[PDB]
Amino acid sequence: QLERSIGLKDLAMADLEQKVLEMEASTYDGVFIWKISDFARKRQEAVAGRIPAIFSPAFYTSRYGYKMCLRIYLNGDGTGRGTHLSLFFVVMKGPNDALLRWPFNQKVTLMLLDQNNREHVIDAFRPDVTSSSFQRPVNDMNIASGCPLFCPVSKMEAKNSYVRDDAIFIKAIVDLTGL
Amino acid sequence: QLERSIGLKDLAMADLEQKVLEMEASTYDGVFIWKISDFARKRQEAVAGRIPAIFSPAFYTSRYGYKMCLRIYLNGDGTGRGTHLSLFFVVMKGPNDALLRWPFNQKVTLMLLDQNNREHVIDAFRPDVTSSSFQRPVNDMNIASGCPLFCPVSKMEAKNSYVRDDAIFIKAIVDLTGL
Amino acid sequence: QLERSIGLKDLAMADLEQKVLEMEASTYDGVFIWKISDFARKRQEAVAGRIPAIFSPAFYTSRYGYKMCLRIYLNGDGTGRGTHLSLFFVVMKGPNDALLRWPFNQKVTLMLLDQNNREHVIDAFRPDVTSSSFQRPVNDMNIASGCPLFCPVSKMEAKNSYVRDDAIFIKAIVDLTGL
Amino acid sequence: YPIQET
Amino acid sequence: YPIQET
Amino acid sequence: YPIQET
Repeated sequence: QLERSIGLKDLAMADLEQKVLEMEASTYDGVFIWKISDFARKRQEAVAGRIPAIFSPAFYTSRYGYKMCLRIYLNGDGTGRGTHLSLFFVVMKGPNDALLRWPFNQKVTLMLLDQNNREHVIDAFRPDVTSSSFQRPVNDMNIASGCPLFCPVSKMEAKNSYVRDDAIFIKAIVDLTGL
Repeated sequence: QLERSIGLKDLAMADLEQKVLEMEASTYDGVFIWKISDFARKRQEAVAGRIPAIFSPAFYTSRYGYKMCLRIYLNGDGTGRGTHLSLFFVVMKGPNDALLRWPFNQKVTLMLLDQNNREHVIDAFRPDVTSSSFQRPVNDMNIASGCPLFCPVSKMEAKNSYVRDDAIFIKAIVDLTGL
Repeated sequence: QLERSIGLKDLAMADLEQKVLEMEASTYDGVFIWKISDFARKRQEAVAGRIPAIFSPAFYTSRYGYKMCLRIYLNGDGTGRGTHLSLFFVVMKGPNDALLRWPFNQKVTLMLLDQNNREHVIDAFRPDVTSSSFQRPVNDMNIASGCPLFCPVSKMEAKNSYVRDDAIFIKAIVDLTGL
Repeated sequence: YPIQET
Repeated sequence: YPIQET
Repeated sequence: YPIQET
């Protein structure tokens, strides 16, 4: 029984440490910057098919607003499978969802930052209020929605300004108009 | 012997989980929304007299301002014992108390939110500067002060819009005028 | 294996407990208030030469801006050794450094607060953009830079308004002009 | 006027 | 117009 | 200008 408690406390720690990790990243003004380090390795795991996508830490539109996160496929998804970097927006089940207006209807802007401040890969969209991706969450996360053809897998190949020090920066901006 | 040391850690980690939980809730603009889940059970524990009151997580007027929290009695307190929901405001001992002006003299507004955004139970008050509830804290928490007859226990009984999904939302707004 | 397993976990905890201690102190508007408790002992450990300096928790100019902290020598450093309280500013290695402009070029104002809101010890400075203290961090922390002769060790002697309840407050203000 | 808890 | 993940 | 720590 004593040996058990050991293996148990070890995981309970990973969760708390993960919860602290999320905490350090959450923002509450609708502007989020996601840093993905160890890019090469993660990019490989995606091409290899071992880990197709990664979720970013959660962020909010306001202190008690919508809870959201991003989901990225380093080797593309659907119509961008294998050819592009696919970036999606995710509406998460929030603590105060009962106090918010549904469906989610805020404009979202996704960006792959040029670490030379040059040409930033940018794309935006307005939610389709009839889509399940923007209705009030029933599960932890709604179906991700966004850009399957966000960025050609070549625009971030060998010598480019998006990947630097084996890390990339994704930025999201959620318009707060009407909230 | 080794069984003792293991519990030691498990306890310490429980505390850390509590602290992180606290931070996840603190705000610094004087506006606070408290979500009380598992309401029916908590309501019961109060009627049964086993747990008369609950303290909310702490919140602040500014990053280095007053530290405050709320205290609720799901089955009333004092003149409202057994007939009303009693809601109070609490001035807590803050780290920066030495830098703040005393006694606390900010207007406070307490609310029980209608989850149908219709009729919110609202009440407000201005501190009685001679009350010990607003003197600079000597202990962790000053004597709570507020509304003993905030809301009739019938307003949130059975079929109503305040209790939904077995949870209610309390909101506090601390006027920042003069700070 | 027991002394080994239980041993490692204690370190990871110290870290997590540290990360969490940092987070609750960090601000993101360039204004920081550092509370130093147990002053008498800390002051002594500096005079005795066991602990010459202390680093404050980190703070930022914006959510994804520069990471900074302060370093104090309760018994002076360099030209202020033994005669003054020396206070320095520190540019730390930030998560988003690659996205920021270098060298660091923001005006910094340091203050030792009078707990009687009377006369605050104040000094400010503009970075020397060619100094190593302000180039992009290569290690965790760049060399601290600031005020070796911030405050005479006598000002905060016996009967004064800076030390109260065995604690002092240091405040830093980082001008955000241009960011 | 605030009323203190009992 | 957002496209859902598959 | 700021003076570096020693």
